[PDB]
Amino acid sequence: IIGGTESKPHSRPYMAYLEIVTSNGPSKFCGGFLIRRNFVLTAAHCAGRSITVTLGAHNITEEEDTWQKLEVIKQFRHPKYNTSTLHHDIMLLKLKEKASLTLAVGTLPFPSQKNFVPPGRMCRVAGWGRTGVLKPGSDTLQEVKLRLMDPQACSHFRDFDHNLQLCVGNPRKTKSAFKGDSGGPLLCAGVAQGIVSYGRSDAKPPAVFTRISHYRPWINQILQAN
Ligand SMILES: CC(C)c1c([C@@H](C2=C(O)[C@@H](C(C)C)NC2=O)c2ccccc2)[nH]c2ccc(F)cc12
Ligand SMILES: [Zn+2]
Repeated sequence: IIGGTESKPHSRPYMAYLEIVTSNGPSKFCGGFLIRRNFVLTAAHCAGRSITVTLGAHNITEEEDTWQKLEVIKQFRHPKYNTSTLHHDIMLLKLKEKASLTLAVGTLPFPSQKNFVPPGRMCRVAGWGRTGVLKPGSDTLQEVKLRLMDPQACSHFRDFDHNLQLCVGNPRKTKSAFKGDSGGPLLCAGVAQGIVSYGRSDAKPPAVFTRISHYRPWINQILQAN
């Protein structure tokens, strides 16, 4: 998160910190959010050979009783995810066991309605990602308020599409999500409407988020079958 504030500790109890293992490199990191006691939603590009989820964290360098380090048994990447266009950048992780409900750990379930969210309003995103182009990931959970933009604002991303994705962040400000924040939720009036996907390498906003409403049928299909 660039240009944000430190979250009040444990104030976003659905937030998940992902450590991703691959065969031929060191650990990589993403965000995510708990939508059922045994399911975390995140980005498809955060997939790997294996993943560990930490719930209940604020400062990710300091072990505490709120932590739950949970095993992932299976990864469900969207079947149409495309590594060139980055369309359909969404994935569900099934946990080996159901998480414990505490003050610091709880689900963010979707409401019944899945209305298409138009441009104009302010939304909030949180993560442990880089705080600048040349700065490491944050030790503490950070968050920032961003403007939902008209789709033409993201035209320079040649594979952006308005039906699939949200365009997020006023170009006149530095405020943005960045590397390490991918997979985290964008909340508009307390309701998850987007998932951090990608942006420019120089972190100039706006950035591109997966539009959750488009994928509600697919999410439901996976949850009901597993
Ligand atoms: C384009 C790039 C600057 C970028 C990324 C990267 C990236 C991650 O997400 C992590 C992952 C693989 C552990 N390491 C990376 O290099 C990316 C995105 C999509 C596909 C592959 C890689 N994420 C962003 C999030 C917000 C943003 F504004 C920009 C970016
Ligand atoms: Zn604590």
